Amino acid sequence: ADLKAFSKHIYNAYLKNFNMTKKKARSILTGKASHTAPFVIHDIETLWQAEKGLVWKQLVNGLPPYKEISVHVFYRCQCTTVETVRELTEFAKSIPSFSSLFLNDQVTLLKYGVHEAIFAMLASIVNKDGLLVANGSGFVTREFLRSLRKPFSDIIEPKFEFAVKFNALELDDSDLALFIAAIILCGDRPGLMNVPRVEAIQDTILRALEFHLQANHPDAQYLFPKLLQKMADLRQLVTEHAQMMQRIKKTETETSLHPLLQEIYKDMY
Ligand SMILES: CC#CC[C@@H](C)[C@H](O)/C=C/[C@@H]1[C@H]2C/C(=C/CCCC(=O)O)C[C@H]2C[C@H]1O
Repeated sequence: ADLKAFSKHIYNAYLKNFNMTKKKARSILTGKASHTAPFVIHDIETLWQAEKGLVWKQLVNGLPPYKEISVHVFYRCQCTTVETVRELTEFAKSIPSFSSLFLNDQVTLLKYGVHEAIFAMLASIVNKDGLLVANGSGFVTREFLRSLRKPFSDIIEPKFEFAVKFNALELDDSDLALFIAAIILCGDRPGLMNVPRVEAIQDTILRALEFHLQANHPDAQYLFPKLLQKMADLRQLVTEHAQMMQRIKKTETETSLHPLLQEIYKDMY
């Protein structure tokens, strides 16, 4: 009922939009669902294998042209992000009263929120040693990712470090549903036209989040305040990311940038 039912509705919408969940992820990582472990991408050879059947099963990968391993992997990174971006924008449709905002504000919230939510959800498919890809059929090593040349390794690490530490909060999927909603309904995004409307919606989300957290984690006293502090850390993450992506565009001109991502980075901060 009410906050309880609100929390549940957002959760259901989450389940409907993201097919890889933390639950699934952990089930694979610990070896529970598995029998056969994920194929591991940890170098150039294995990355090649993974794309020809074991992880990605397409004859022609559909990626832009690349002349080196670092750029190739970065194209994979962009593909994942775009995937999650699409799911986020569809998930936002189930956020009560979101779709009724000015179109320009819907755009603004998502332009400035998807990366924060993606970075929060990243912890879900991560451990300290690497991360799941392609609905858990693949597993890419942290090590492999750190071996890419700058600026590509540099762009990846901070997110990796935030993801691993974020896991210390022990959130589950029904917690994450509300958290990502609260992320998207942020009132301080540059260029919002009707801040009070956006903030009233976020308020309803924040109320249910505090509600759900205490219901779902009775023993974790300061979970709510801790989660809210993560919002600031996510902001700093994306703020740095925008500078990194601007530098990619200026000093890695041979690196193709997905047009949806370009649209996001455009005039971003
Ligand atoms: C091979 C391989 C691999 C591992 C990846 C495919 C893994 O599947 C991707 C994980 C990426 C991380 C690395 C990032 C790079 C930023 C560039 C794009 C953006 O603007 O997001 C951002 C993180 C978000 C997540 O989608």
